[PDB]
Amino acid sequence: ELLIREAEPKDAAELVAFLNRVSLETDFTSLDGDGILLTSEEMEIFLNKQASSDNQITLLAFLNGKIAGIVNITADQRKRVRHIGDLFIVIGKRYWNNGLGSLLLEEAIEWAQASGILRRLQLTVQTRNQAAVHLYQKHGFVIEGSQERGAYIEEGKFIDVYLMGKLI
Amino acid sequence: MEYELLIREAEPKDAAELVAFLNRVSLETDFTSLDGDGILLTSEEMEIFLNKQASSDNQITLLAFLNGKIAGIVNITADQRKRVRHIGDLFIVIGKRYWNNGLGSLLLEEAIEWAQASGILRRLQLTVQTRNQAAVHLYQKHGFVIEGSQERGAYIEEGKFIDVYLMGKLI
Ligand SMILES: CC(=O)SCCNC(=O)CCNC(=O)[C@H](O)C(C)(C)COP(=O)(O)OP(=O)(O)OC[C@H]1O[C@@H](n2cnc3c(N)ncnc32)[C@H](O)[C@@H]1OP(=O)(O)O
Ligand SMILES: CC(=O)SCCNC(=O)CCNC(=O)[C@H](O)C(C)(C)COP(=O)(O)OP(=O)(O)OC[C@H]1O[C@@H](n2cnc3c(N)ncnc32)[C@H](O)[C@@H]1OP(=O)(O)O
Repeated sequence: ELLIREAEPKDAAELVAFLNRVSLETDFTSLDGDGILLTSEEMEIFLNKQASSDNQITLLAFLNGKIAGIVNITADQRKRVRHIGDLFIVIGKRYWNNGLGSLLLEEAIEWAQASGILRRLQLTVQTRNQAAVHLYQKHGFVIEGSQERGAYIEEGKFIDVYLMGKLI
Repeated sequence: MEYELLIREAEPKDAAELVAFLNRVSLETDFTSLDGDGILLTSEEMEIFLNKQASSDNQITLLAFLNGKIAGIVNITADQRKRVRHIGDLFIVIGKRYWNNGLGSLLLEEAIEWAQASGILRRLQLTVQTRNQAAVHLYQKHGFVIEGSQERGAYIEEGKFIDVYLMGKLI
């Protein structure tokens, strides 16, 4: 049983818990053992901001009533760049490779298309993170550049990232 | 041929003049995310930003005063998580009136030297509109290479999307 819907402030405590869990599952994102470093009350503030924002959104995936994944679009408000959404997605490791990430990413893209503001979606992905690269390409993201020392892992060493975007 | 030059780290006391300068340059070009709305920060809010930059070991704001007035700024910004703590996002702007006299280069080099000495930053980066060739040139001169380009990186002229270069330097 799977529901995908937009985050509500009542999800804050459980979202913080989810993000601290996934922070310990991999080193593919900026999240590390220090976790999300946000209180449930800070996260409420965040989720309210996202919900009222015309060019930003947090969508949550629930598996039998518990959050199993999140996709985030954030965006700057200045007119130069307000049409650009920066994407972030993470799925609980035990649920990988069952299509949740594609489901969530497709919902995000649909929302972004409907927004009327967002005309570009983008992100940075570690080149070694081939699952992410493949998923993003599958949904029409292209590799737009590659950057040396785009990330630091394992207490020394530096690794490369790709930049990826999709026009909408 | 006569002038007075000071280059130094910004202090909270500079807040009002720095707000004034950033509002000035935001009206001179549409080459950066600055626009006619201006910097959108009061002198009081800038004073906070400026305390943080001075108090942070992987960030900095450097000012150039020409004849006692701010003529240019270089800004290094950075996240604090260890995944990305070594990456400084660079921003430079010079008053149009003072372009092509070497001021941009002096500031860029000072910023690079600080970044090198910090012991934390191992990469500098920015994005630059592909049409902003003065900027593309200035950065190449100081060892930045083009790592990519992004369609719709910027929106101008109420309806025109344009491309940006991703540019980077290892330090
Ligand atoms: C800024 C950001 O978005 S953060 C970067 C992305 N997030 C992360 O890296 C966090 C950790 N990882 C995750 O949360 C997940 O593994 C995600 C988000 C990458 C993928 O979530 P999932 O729900 O597993 O995705 P889903 O099942 O829809 O699809 C995975 C696809 O990758 C493929 N895949 C899995 N592992 C690999 C691999 N090592 N190499 C290539 N492809 C792979 C699968 O075959 C599948 O493709 P298909 O549908 O064509 O078969
Ligand atoms: C993220 C960011 O940094 S923002 C992007 C940069 N900032 C901006 O676009 C804001 C508006 N522009 C400016 O502030 C300035 O014009 C800057 C910062 C780009 C340059 O600063 P200046 O003080 O003019 O730089 P400086 O005089 O040291 O060097 C200018 C160089 O570009 C050259 N130049 C000037 N116009 C052009 C052009 N159209 N095409 C190519 N080169 C040019 C000059 O010849 C000189 O190069 P050289 O010394 O090798 O001959």
